Amino acid sequence: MLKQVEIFTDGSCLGNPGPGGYAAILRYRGREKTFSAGYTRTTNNRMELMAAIVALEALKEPCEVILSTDSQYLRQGITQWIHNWKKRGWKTADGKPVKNVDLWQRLDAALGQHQIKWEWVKGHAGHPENERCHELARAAAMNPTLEDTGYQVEV
Repeated sequence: MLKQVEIFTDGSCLGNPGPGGYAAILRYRGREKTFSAGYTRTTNNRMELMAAIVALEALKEPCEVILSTDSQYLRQGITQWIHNWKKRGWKTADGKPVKNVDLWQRLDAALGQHQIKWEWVKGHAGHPENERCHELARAAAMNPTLEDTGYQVEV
């Protein structure tokens, strides 16, 4: 087996908000798990978070992970914001809860155990697994079955 855990993720959503979906591929314990699900009313940004959350939550002990995705919102948060958000108690500078706090906190909890190497691939230069996630997420968006309970509307 692979000696690092590999995760690939994608989120898709045409509307803002609209029907959306996520997909993730996880190589863990010598197996390849694939997760995908669609939501009636959500955003692309929230689907990018969900995909990473669901894959990372499947890990049951601390792991060494390489997570690969073209997800720009996820990338922006991890590389530019999450440190500062935690410092500020998950508030904006104007004292309100940060946008998508529900999912950022859930993701933060899911990342806590793991040593993650992030691979920020470009949308047109993904690996086959990135392409597969994208196709899965788009199909999930076209067939939504779940409610994005935590979505709220400002923009």
